[PDB]
Amino acid sequence: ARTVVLITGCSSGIGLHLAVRLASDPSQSFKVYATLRDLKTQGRLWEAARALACPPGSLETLQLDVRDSKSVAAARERVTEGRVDVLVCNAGLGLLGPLEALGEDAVASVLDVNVVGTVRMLQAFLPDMKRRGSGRVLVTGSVGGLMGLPFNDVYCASKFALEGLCESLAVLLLPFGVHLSLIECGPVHTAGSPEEVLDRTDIHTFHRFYQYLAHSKQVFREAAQNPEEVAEVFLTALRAPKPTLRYFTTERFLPLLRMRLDDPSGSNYVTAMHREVF
Amino acid sequence: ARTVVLITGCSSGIGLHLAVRLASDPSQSFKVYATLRDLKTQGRLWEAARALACPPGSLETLQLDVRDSKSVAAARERVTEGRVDVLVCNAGLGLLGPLEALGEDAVASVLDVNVVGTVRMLQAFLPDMKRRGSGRVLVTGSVGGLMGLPFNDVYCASKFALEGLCESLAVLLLPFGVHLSLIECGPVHEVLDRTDIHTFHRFYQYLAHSKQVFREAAQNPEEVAEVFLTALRAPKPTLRYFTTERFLPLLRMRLDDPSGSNYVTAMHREVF
Ligand SMILES: NC(=O)c1ccc[n+]([C@@H]2O[C@H](COP(=O)([O-])OP(=O)(O)OC[C@H]3O[C@@H](n4cnc5c(N)ncnc54)[C@H](OP(=O)(O)O)[C@@H]3O)[C@@H](O)[C@H]2O)c1
Ligand SMILES: NC(=O)c1ccc[n+]([C@@H]2O[C@H](COP(=O)([O-])OP(=O)(O)OC[C@H]3O[C@@H](n4cnc5c(N)ncnc54)[C@H](OP(=O)(O)O)[C@@H]3O)[C@@H](O)[C@H]2O)c1
Ligand SMILES: C[C@]12CC[C@H](O)C[C@@H]1CC[C@@H]1[C@@H]2CC[C@]2(C)[C@@H](O)CC[C@@H]12
Ligand SMILES: C[C@]12CC[C@H](O)C[C@@H]1CC[C@@H]1[C@@H]2CC[C@]2(C)[C@@H](O)CC[C@@H]12
Repeated sequence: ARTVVLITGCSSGIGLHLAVRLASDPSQSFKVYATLRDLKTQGRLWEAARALACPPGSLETLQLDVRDSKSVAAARERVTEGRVDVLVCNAGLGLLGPLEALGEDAVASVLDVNVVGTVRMLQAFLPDMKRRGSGRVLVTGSVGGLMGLPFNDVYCASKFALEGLCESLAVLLLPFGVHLSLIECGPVHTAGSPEEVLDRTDIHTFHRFYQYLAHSKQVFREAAQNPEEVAEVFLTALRAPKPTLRYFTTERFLPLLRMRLDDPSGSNYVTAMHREVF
Repeated sequence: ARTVVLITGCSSGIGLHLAVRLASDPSQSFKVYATLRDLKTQGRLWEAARALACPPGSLETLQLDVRDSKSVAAARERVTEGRVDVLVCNAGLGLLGPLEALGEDAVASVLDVNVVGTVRMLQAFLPDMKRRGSGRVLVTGSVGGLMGLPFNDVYCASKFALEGLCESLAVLLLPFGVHLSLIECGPVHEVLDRTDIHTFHRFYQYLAHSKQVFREAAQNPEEVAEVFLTALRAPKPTLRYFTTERFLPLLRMRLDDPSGSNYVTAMHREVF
């Protein structure tokens, strides 16, 4: 008799603020299963939720580790109500560095948590939404999944890959009744070391990582959003009668980006994004 | 003297054909190390390079598992000249089916061959190119890395993944004189027991659509190779080459709607 929601990576940041945002809706429509890597880290979730007056039964925490099929099947099992209406695939990592200085196991993890991670869930959860003929899936995007970023090559790869996977299903889902959707965030707040690092790369590349580092601090300062501003927008896409494939949490990158799309050779983008950075 | 090319997945298709367009151009300027997962698979390379009067030492073969970096290191040790000039990352895999029908070692395996493999090669060969301040890297792309495709959810995942990997590198290398490019190709010439029955229906509906698509639009590897050569003789190269014009209306449409839902509505009808 409620909207049943299930969110990955709810110990901090966007998962968190979406979990509490939704459990405390004054509609009291949402039954929210907030899942977490490691439940030992569930304190902040529940300090926030208490704080927010979430009526009880309105929020539950479950364990779930995206790297693991079992955990995913095991949280599936603990849904009580027997259905999901919203499923939000939110857990994710970054990776930052000169490609060359990047460890092949860090590259593996980023890929598992961010792409394959989102595969397992949709594997475990889409069947039944397809069956019912109902469901909204909401998918934490990144401006890094819309245009390439120097020193985030592997991170960008995992972002573009989910835009990839999601667009592909959204094509297919459209007459099933399932409505998959990407929420696209620039920097959000409540956000290795150089020793090692000159060692694994050349001095011009190292100099430019520094420029890179200095310019993305300025961008954080200027342009990071509260997680609350951001979870507001996941609400909207789930309120929507006809959901679109993408929501933007901001228009700020909306020009460096039409620049990408007004030129498919990509030479305008690569000049413009390089000036803007370096 | 000669431009040293090193090609991945030379046992057939694109790689095979480019290896032998290069070793055998009337210029005589290319020297081509054509790498293959295993050599047991080479007779056709060699037959094809024989079909073509490739001069000796215009073409050595190597083995290169792109999933294994030691073998990336092994094939690197074997450029005699001590420099690669052109690098082609071509070795690729498909994976078609209903997303839930998919094996976890297959998903993993498509991403480790297509994305991680390409990463291991750039990590092995771009250092030396940056230090010199020159080099071309050409990456074989797809139109499935440009837009999303029913029942190739996971395959487009890894092609989109090399787009953003190669775009990010592109921004860094601009001022090194090191030039990376993507040749975006359209087509080039159990299940039930995993998946429901209206999914399993229209994964026919979908294959009927590609069949008549390949037939109106397929391109041979010799036509593709010519984009590869067009891109590597360019003075001032772009990040993307399009082996064809068929798909750029769907793509301007995908572009013209950031929002996403036109493209999805175009593409759904198109195929269903
Ligand atoms: N932070 C920003 O500046 C920003 C900007 C744009 C977009 N975003 C996007 O939002 C998402 C999350 O970023 P956020 O920090 O704002 O929120 P978030 O909810 O904290 O998401 C990151 C989360 O991933 C989870 N996670 C890590 N490994 C996991 C695993 N193996 N299995 C399951 N979950 C795992 C972590 O907590 P658990 O213990 O819960 O699992 C963590 O909460 C990403 O997909 C990202 O694209 C963030
Ligand atoms: N076929 C089409 O219709 C088409 C259309 C558009 C774009 N393309 C693109 O072109 C590329 C190749 O397709 P193709 O069949 O036309 O040419 P291709 O040169 O045959 O590339 C596929 C190759 O990948 C190699 N490979 C597989 N696993 C590998 C591994 N572990 N390590 C190294 N290499 C491995 C295979 O031979 P090895 O033994 O040599 O390694 C095989 O030759 C892809 O990246 C794809 O996007 C093809
Ligand atoms: C990487 C960040 C932050 C984390 C979030 O995942 C994505 C955004 C994308 C926009 C980035 C910003 C960092 C700095 C960049 C590169 C600016 O120079 C222009 C675009 C900015
Ligand atoms: C997967 C393929 C083939 C291998 C090549 O490397 C990439 C292309 C992309 C174009 C595909 C084609 C298969 C059929 C598709 C999916 C049709 O639905 C419309 C466009 C076609």
